[PDB]
Amino acid sequence: TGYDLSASTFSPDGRVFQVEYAMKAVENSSTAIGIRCKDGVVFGVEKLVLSKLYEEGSNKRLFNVDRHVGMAVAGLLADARSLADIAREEASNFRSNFGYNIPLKHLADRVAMYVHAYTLYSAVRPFGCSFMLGSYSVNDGAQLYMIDPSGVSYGYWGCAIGKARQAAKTEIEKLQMKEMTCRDIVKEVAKIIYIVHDEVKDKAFELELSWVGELTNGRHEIVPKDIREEAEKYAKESLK
Amino acid sequence: AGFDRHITIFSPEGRLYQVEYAFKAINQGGLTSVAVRGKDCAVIVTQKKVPDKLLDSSTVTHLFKITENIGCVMTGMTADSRSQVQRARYEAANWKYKYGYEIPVDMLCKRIADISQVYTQNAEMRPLGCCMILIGIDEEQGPQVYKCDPAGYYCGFKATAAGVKQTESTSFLEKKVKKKFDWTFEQTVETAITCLSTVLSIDFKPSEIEVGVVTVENPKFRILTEAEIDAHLVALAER
Amino acid sequence: FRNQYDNDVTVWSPQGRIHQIEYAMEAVKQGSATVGLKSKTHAVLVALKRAQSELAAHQKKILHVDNHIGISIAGLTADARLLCNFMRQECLDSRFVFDRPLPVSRLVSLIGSKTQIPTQRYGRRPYGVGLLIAGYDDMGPHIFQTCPSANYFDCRAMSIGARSQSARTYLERHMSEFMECNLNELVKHGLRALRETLPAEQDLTTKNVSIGIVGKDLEFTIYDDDDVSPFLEGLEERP
Amino acid sequence: RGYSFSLTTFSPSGKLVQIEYALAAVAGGAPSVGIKAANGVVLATEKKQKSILYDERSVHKVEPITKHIGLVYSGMGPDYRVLVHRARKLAQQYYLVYQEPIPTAQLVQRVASVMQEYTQSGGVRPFGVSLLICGWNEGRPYLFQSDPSGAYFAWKATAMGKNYVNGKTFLEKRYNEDLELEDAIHTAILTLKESFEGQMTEDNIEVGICNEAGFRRLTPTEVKDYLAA
Amino acid sequence: SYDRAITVFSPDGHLFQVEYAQEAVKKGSTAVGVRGRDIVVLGVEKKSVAKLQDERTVRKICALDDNVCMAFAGLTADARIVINRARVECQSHRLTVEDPVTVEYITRYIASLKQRYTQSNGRRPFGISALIVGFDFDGTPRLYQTDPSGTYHAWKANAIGRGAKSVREFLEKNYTDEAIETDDLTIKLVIKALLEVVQSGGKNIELAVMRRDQSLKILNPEEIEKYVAEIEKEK
Amino acid sequence: MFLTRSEYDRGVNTFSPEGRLFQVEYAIEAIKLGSTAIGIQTSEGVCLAVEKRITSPLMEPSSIEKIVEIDAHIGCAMSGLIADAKTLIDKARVETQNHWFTYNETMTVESVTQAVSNLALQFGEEDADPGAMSRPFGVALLFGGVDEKGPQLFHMDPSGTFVQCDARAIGSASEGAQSSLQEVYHKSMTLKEAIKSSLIILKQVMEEKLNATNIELATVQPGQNFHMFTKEELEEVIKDI
Amino acid sequence: RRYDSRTTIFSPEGRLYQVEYAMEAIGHAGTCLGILANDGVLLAAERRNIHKLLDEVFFSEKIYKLNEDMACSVAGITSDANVLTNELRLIAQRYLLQYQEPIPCEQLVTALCDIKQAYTQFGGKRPFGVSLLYIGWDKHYGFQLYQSDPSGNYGGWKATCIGNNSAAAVSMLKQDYKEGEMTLKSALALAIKVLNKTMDVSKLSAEKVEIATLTRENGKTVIRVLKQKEVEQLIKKHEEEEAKAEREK
Amino acid sequence: SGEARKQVEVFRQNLFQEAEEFLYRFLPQKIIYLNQLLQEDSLNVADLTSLRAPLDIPIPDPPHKCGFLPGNEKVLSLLALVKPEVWTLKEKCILVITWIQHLIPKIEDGNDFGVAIQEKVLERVNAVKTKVEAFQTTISKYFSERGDAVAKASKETHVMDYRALVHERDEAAYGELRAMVLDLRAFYAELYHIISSNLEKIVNPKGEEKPSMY
Repeated sequence: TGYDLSASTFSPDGRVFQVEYAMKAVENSSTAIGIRCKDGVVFGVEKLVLSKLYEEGSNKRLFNVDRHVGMAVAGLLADARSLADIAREEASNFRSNFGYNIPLKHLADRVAMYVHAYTLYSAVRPFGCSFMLGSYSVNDGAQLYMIDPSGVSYGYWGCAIGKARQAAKTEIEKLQMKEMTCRDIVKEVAKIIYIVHDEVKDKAFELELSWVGELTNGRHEIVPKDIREEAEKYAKESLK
Repeated sequence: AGFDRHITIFSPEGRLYQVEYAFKAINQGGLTSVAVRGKDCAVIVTQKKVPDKLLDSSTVTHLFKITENIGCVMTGMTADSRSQVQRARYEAANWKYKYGYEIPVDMLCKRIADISQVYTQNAEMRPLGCCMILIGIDEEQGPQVYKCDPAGYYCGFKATAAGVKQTESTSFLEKKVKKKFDWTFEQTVETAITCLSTVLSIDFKPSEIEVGVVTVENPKFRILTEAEIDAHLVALAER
Repeated sequence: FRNQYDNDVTVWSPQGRIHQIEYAMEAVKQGSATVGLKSKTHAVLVALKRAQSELAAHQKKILHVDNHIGISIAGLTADARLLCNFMRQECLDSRFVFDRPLPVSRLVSLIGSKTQIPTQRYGRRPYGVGLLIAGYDDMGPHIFQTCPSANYFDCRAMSIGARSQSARTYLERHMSEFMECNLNELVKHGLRALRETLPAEQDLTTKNVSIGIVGKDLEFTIYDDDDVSPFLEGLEERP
Repeated sequence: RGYSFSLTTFSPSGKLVQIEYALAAVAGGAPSVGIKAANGVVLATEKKQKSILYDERSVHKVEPITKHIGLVYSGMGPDYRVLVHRARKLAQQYYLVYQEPIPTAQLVQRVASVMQEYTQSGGVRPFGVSLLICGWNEGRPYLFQSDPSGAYFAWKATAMGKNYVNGKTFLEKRYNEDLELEDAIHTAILTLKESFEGQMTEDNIEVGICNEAGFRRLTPTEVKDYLAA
Repeated sequence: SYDRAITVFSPDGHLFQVEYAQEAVKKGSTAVGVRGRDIVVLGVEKKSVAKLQDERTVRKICALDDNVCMAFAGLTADARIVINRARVECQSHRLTVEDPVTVEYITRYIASLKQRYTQSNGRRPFGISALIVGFDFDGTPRLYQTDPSGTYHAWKANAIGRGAKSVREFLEKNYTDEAIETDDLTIKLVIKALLEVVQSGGKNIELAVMRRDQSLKILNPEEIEKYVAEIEKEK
Repeated sequence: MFLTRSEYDRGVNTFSPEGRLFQVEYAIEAIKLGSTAIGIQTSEGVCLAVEKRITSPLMEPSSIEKIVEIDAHIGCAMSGLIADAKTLIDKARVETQNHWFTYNETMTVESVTQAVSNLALQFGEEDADPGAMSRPFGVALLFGGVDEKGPQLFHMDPSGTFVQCDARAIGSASEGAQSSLQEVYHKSMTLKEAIKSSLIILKQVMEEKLNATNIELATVQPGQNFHMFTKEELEEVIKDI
Repeated sequence: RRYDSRTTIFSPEGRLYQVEYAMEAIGHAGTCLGILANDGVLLAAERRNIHKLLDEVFFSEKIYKLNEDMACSVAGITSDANVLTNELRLIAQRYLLQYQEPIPCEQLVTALCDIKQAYTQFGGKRPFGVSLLYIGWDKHYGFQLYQSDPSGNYGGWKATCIGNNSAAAVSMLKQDYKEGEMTLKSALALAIKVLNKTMDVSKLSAEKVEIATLTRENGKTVIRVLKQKEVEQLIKKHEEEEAKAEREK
Repeated sequence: SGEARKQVEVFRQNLFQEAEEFLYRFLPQKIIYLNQLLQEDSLNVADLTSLRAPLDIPIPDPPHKCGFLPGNEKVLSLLALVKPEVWTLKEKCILVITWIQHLIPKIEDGNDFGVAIQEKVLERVNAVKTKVEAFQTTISKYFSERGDAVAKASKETHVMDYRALVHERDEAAYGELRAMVLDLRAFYAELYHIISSNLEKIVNPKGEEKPSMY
């Protein structure tokens, strides 16, 4: 069947398989979770340590796309770094022309349209990265948006991407995140990240946590190591 | 075979199979959209299904505003749908800039549809798999409903449907137009909801349906609030 | 069969893997091994060069991008020469524009972006050179490896090339000692780690080992055939 | 075999198959009939619609390129609009350069040249619509057909679309060169009647007439009168 | 497998499409060149009159410029393009360096054009091999040959085209300093050689001579008749 | 048990399972189709020798040009497709000249090889320029010259890799000639010994008996510029064999 | 296997099949015949189109006047022909603008043939599938007839026929044409005789043939398409002449 | 030669009329007739034991050629009903196969879609032919097998498996006759369905002459 070879092609039943195949790529990558609470958005990534040789605090999967917005990526990392660059360029342009920090909903849309373009043409493959963007602005509020390789963009109160997406969603679902405050959520994100990690299949993980909110004064920033350490302890204790 | 697999190649019987395959994609979404034109109002209703509780309900919509007075419901692949909406919004503004008056709905469908033919004739791109239904009020011709399909066909209809149950939906609507009674705003909305509900057998609650209306009295496209949708839904059940 | 899905970088496999990129990654294994390690004050690259014939000279495995940055190539030499030129020009550009040595990390990001474009677009093959980049910048000594896949990693130490697992193994066991090591000790540790990659009959010689050292006070220098003699003499005998 | 897929490949036997396949698309198209009377040319086509829901006023199969030239099509509908727009544009370019309405023969040569261009490149697909172009220039009626191949022929009368072969035979039997348009429009409705496969109604058929006055589409009421015969 | 694209190289490093274009030259009409001490003679076989066909239009031997003449074997149309392009260059060199083109410069230019066509897919190699005869400023006679590949070599005498193998063998045995001693003898050698491969007699050979400063002269059919007669009589 | 499927060989820009980029490898095989060329670098100078492979007596021997002068200091012996060599010899000639214009100095043999190599590397569709051959070049060049570092011989291959070689043979009999070269080469040999040794190796590899016409020999001793032995000089050396 | 696609691949045996395939197409086309006579040159073509409901609005379906001094007839894909005829008319007008003299006949043919060769050499375009006969008077070589092929190879022929049953026509012409003795009147007769044999229809309709003659009168070339009455007379004269030979037999 | 074409065209015109007639009348009528047989009680016997036919071979015991052993009458009467039916289907299929083969068009490079519709149908008709031909063979084998088994039983009166085989062979034939009528009914139906749905291409594969591009 030659229907799946290209994204230009459409299968007789109407499905563009190459895009679906690209979505399977994200499942290969490790889980990453983002939860939006009233104060702001907290993102967490379980970063597998493949080798002791690799430096800690490197191979980051959480990128700052602009002062007010942060991106967590899952999927082929190379594409993600490139998508992050597209996002940063778009953010700069919105500031340069419209003169203010990009509204996140718009940013998601512009990046999504770029991602969708790859879906239509046959020369370029669909991007293999699924990413989440989050920002807190006093006027806009706290916003978490996730973009699939298809280019579908939607706003999620809580969201997960990666190998354990289904399992994580069940845990995230029992959180009542809207009421919860940002500091409490960081502990909760860690608990979920620890629960989903499979020790047998994956030897070890370093939790990378980032947050944007009133506490960060609307700047996406890596969680201070004191806060991260406290959370990692809370998580191991909860794992029992 | 091999007659399918490229939009450009024509089948030995001249059927351009890839374009037909795209129309199948609209159905793969699993959602249906119904539009009915009243004497003074045009309404578009679509099924809103939220897959996960986590997703914010506000973000998920198939109803978009091309311009202040034109509204569209796009059924098909979600990503392709957003792409067409942007082109429509760009085209709508470009008309105001160049010609100085708001684009007539028919001309927006014509431009959007013509763009689709280019995709159908050029080899590299794939026909976008989405169908857009536009509702607007033209002062000269009153309310207007137009649908553009992935082929580039742009017919305007008194009432139409797109999606999994389109054929069934069309039959229900056809019976209602044949017994013409004209439609007041309430009836136009009621007919739309009854049609979507009957074909899907859903017995809808306010959350599952998104309804958008354009009226001669208030020409601007408005997406009705859940309460407004509930009021019409309650009336349908009461009578 | 699955012969399909492997022809081009633009085709995603049914299970989410782009095979050509993986095939490109295999190219680094074909090349001779190179080991890079770092100490708080210095970064060292050591390489095992190979020769076509006794009469022929050993190939260059370590190349100088700039005073603060140097690279060791494992894989197709051609891709390396091309990437090195891009890197050299990017560094020269920073000095002309900002009069600052380019942060080593920033250069690796640029090499990644250039490297990724071949992966997503039909046309150029993915670069099949694996590069170890070493430099001292204000942040400190840095050792980074770049895969034929554009992904790049920051490493305390790394060996890329044929039989490089053996070197990675030695490096992991003796890794803690490296941070406080003196330059002679650090190059010595590295020469031993690459020795593991060598076949048992073969031995490190002045001819096949190239050492490149960059540090706060040392501009990247590639000690070559007769200048590796000081570092090699102190080494012991095969375990 | 291999010859069938490419458009730039002549088959052994020197046939460009994709063009032949393209003509097949026109054959599947709704019946269209054109008769050139002495006083005028009548273009008529079936506009059968799947449902009462469709609003007929919205789209017209018979369209006016210029005041005196009008065309009807059989084939892929999206394609007709592209050609019509290019045609309307090509005519306006003639007016600007020569400040005279374009002779019909000239437009058909120009529209056909556009069609041939689409045929040459591999990337594009041949247009799948054939156009019947009718015009009154220099006090003389003219009818022309342009096929997807890029070839224009001049027909006193012809039918394109489903049952074209049978339609042409009926027309050859019923065609008189001295026919006046009022009689001719009747002949055309009869030709379409042969293959309608449904009760013809004013809405089901669209008809257009070209004369000294220029191309006009008979409105539904006028056709109802002609159908009453 | 490895014969469908010019760019692809076969396992064994043979570029097949270029070799196949050389086969095309073999199907073409024979041509022979002999570098005499003071005259260069280029002779080509004529396939047939066809009776109702004017012969002026069909000319294998052409003058690239005053001092350079070319004969071709291979697809006829391609030759007309190469000949024309060479003529533009001859005149362009005269514009750029004010000096008449040397025979080799024209050979190198013609060769580069052909190589350019072989180098990229999307263009087909010109299926022509040519014999370029010319006299240089020193006045040494020069004969060069070119092939669809783009290799140019200088030959004291050579034959391209159908039957080239047979004539070249005849030339190898027949060619000697003694044969080139007389300008008539040189014309006779080419005629004798073409006779070996031409099915008919003198009626089917078109021959031309370029002298030290004289322009190319296509010998009149009668002059050819005289030469064939002298050769036949001597036989 | 034969698995001969291949299917990744055709088309450059395709990496085989095992990452081998076979089209380039096949190009390296092409140089084997070419006539053998042997270069020996000695302190006295670098000597280059090639087998003409003359098909017919009528072809003029001078025209076959497998040894050419890039500049007085550097010369090249090429084996492989003659045509692609002509382009590579030309890039080299222009680059040596461009260096004189820009820097008023003579390019070292290594830089000139790097320069031609850069052109060879472009076959990968590395650049967007239309005028770049898609196929890897099918020629291998041995570049020998006297520079600041003294006599040097660099060998370049269709891949574009270049390396200094004390002695190398490129061509049909390169395997075997190289083996013999390994045994004969000693760093101390004078050019006179090398010329004799190289011609002895060529006589063994060449099918035809060695004659002045069938071989081309050149030397670039430090004082002298590239010199091509004339038939008379060649006759004297061949007689010594 | 298949060395016959893409027009740029020489087959083992060096044959460009796509051009050969194109030449096959001309064979299906309606026969066109040109005869060169001392007084004038004539082009006669068989209008294959015979559908009753077709109109003769144009000056000719298959004879086109490229320039004041030359004309052409086309056999092959009609659409391709329209492109070439437009080009020929432009090429000629360009020569007149530049040199202010009429284009020599061979040159117009050589230039179109060059466009035709290019389409064969470059990869994307199909070789043009038309073969056309050009008739013209040039000061240099007087009256000339040239035939072109999809290959881009052109030739000068005293008489030739392109299209269906071309071979039969050439054979008839080979015996019948008298070199140096032809006059337009005799040639028009030769044309009717050859056309009658080649065409399947027993009687030339006189609406199934188009005959156009180029003659220089008063120092200006005149290309005239013979009107139907003139052709009908020619057919009658031939019918009678052949019948008289049969009556003698 | 024209005369030759005329006679063959007559054969074709006869084949076309007969084939059309067969599709329009014989095939539908036969589907009803064969279904009637399946419904008939004789082919729907509830207890196969009733079908058992007596084998009067002396059973051996510790202290002549067997009396004539007749074939199961029930099976023979059924076979007599089935054997004519099998033959008509084979003949009617052969008429259809010839008609399609006659209609196959002059081999040409393009427009081979119609040729394919015919070729696909020919595959079904070929498959049906092999299945039906096999049915004719089974009828012959049953008589020979029952006979050989009966002979073996008489020669070796002691072995009782030989006796069981004869009874078993008969029961098997009964099961197979029911299946064969069911298959013939289905085969008549399938040919009507494929030919009816694909008739336009099968009768006119190339289609009507296209507009001239020359």
